[PDB]
Amino acid sequence: MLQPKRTKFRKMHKGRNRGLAQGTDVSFGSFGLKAVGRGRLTARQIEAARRAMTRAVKRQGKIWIRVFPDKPITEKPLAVRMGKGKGNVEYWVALIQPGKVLYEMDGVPEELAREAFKLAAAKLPIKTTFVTKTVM
Amino acid sequence: AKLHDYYKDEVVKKLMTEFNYNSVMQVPRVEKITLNMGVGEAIADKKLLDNAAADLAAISGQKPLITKARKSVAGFKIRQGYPIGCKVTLRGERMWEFFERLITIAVPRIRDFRGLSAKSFDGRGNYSMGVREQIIFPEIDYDKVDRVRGLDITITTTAKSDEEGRALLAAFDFPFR
Amino acid sequence: ARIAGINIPDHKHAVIALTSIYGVGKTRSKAILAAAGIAEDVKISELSEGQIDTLRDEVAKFVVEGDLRREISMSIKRLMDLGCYRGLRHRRGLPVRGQRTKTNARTRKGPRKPI
Amino acid sequence: MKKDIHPKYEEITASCSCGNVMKIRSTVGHDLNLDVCSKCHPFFTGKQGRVDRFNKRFNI
Amino acid sequence: PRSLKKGPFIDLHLLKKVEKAVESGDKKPLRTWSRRSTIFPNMIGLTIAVHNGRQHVPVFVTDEMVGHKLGEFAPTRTYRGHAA
RNA sequence: CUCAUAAAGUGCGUCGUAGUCCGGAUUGGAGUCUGCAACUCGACUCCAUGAAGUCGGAAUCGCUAGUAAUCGUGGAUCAGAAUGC
RNA sequence: CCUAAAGAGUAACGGAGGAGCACGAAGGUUGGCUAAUCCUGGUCGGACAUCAGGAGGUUAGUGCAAUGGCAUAAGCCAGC
Ligand SMILES: [Mg+2]
Ligand SMILES: [Mg+2]
Ligand SMILES: [Mg+2]
Ligand SMILES: [Mg+2]
Ligand SMILES: [Mg+2]
Ligand SMILES: [Mg+2]
Ligand SMILES: [Mg+2]
Ligand SMILES: [Mg+2]
Ligand SMILES: [Mg+2]
Ligand SMILES: [Mg+2]
Ligand SMILES: [Mg+2]
Ligand SMILES: [Zn+2]
Repeated sequence: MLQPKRTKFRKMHKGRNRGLAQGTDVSFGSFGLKAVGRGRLTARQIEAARRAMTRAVKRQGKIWIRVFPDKPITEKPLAVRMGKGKGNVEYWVALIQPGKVLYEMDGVPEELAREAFKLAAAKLPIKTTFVTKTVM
Repeated sequence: AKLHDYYKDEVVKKLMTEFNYNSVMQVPRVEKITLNMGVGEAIADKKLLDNAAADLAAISGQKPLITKARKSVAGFKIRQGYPIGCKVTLRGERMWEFFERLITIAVPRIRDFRGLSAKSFDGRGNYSMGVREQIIFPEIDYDKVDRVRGLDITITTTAKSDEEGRALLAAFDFPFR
Repeated sequence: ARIAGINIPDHKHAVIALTSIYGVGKTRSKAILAAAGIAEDVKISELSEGQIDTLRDEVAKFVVEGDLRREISMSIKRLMDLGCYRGLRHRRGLPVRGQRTKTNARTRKGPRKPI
Repeated sequence: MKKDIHPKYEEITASCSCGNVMKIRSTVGHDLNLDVCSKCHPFFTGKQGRVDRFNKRFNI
Repeated sequence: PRSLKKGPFIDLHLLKKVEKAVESGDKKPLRTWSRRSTIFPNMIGLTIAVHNGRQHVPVFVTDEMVGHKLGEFAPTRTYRGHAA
């Protein structure tokens, strides 16, 4: 379950998720899982997907996690009236736009990488796709 | 002064010979000689700082700075600007008379003297050294001292490297080992 | 005045000053005074300078101070390096000369330390 | 050099027991008698076995 | 210590074995139980397995270290410390 | 005949209250003797070093006269090896 | 200070911090100076006290929060 070790501020505004993402290229490895839809990713979703990838591939190749949940999300506890202060921090998300290379991997045959990405995409809440490193 | 005459008369052309320079003032000089004595127990007693300052005036022939703390440090219980040391700087004929004093009196009087370390240079040609008992110095007498005390000596020169500085000091026959 | 880098007492007698010299005791001070041809009851305050120079020459025919100190240090270091039984006793900080260790041995073993 | 704060300072003769005299500008006033100078220190001049002791001890 | 006029001590068998080691080269560590004899310039740079009460601790006799005893090279009391 | 010149004492000089010309532990080097052999593990001599110790808490012991206290000497054991007897 | 949408202003039981003083010098002027941090060398001195040299270029400092400032210094020192 990913989380920043310390932050400048405990709570953060809601913000918007407009625009299209950068980091749209496979950078370190060769085979990448890239987002097509738009939404948030819980650190639990990241952890579940990473576990599915690593235990589908059975520890060959190497896995890069190109996203980090830096944004704290508050939730007001139940049976509480509106107002009286912003709610307590509950979990952390990463805002993901279309075209964000989510996961990346190397050292693995193509069909195995495609299968592992299929399990990862089944764990993800957003549209994803398979991409391949291009020399430019 | 006679050490300066020795310098200007032989040491410059000797340096010329083994280093093949282009300038008689490529031949290095001694930029300054400063004498420090850290009397950090002044926070325990400021008066022993005054006694130590008198002793350093006695060796230097010169009134010393009572230097204070640059920044407050927890471990030694000092506050910023607290007088914890004494210092003089020596230039010119005072270089030469005090260096004559050192090289012709003090280093023969070091208890269990085996020569000085040639690795005491700081990487930029400047030499430094530490004296443990100022009583090896005849500028202070035996039975009028209050506490055993030491000091440290730095000779800062215009030499560009350690081999330059050690060649200059060997020209002054400084006892390397 | 000054002998071998250390300053003897002046208000005292010659044998006591030469015992205050490290490396010289009573009989060696007898040897020094006999070689110098100086009466013992002569005091340091009334010793002349040439007499002191002869004393320096005679202890320099002898050996004192850091020479003997480093000689003892090299000896103990040699024993402890080659690791003989005396080396292991010096190594452990115990009596080296076969004294008992049931009890006593306190000067070698330091001050008493309870559990 | 200021005036009237530095310790009092004149020329002094010093004599080392090796027959040496030198000419030193200092503050103690009185002349100096010296044990050893740079002309007679053992380090400065340069004047500063088990099998052999065994053979000399128990030579056969 | 021995008298100067009585000379050093070596056992007869120890002398014999160290000499045949000398003209027949360095074999296995030289087995002995003689903790008692002293060392000479003859076994310089040689390994001797000395009895100490149960086993034969090997000691490598060198030049710098001649004159002492194999028995005091070989400790007999195994002591590791109290409360350990 | 040897062990075996007893010491404390006495006479003089020095030390002049200091961790000292007290103390003599420890440690280094150099030896002597016994004994086959002294390292584990002897005694003694010389040289060098000079530690704690400045009279000791609760408590506790010996002693009524040639006694306590102090100063030496001899013997048994034993090749050598007493502050013990 | 942010929310506050590049003039100003702009709410919430929105998100974070402070004040209810201090100083006759910590004010006026004149004159001078430049920091943090790290490395090497050096007696007690050690990771860190004082000194020398080098790198560095304000990452220091500002009587006290944060923002905006500041080398012509508004930062440091002394005279009147
Ligand atoms: Mg003695
Ligand atoms: Mg015993
Ligand atoms: Mg004491
Ligand atoms: Mg007393
Ligand atoms: Mg008795
Ligand atoms: Mg007997
Ligand atoms: Mg605005
Ligand atoms: Mg606007
Ligand atoms: Mg409005
Ligand atoms: Mg100005
Ligand atoms: Mg101002
Ligand atoms: Zn001389």
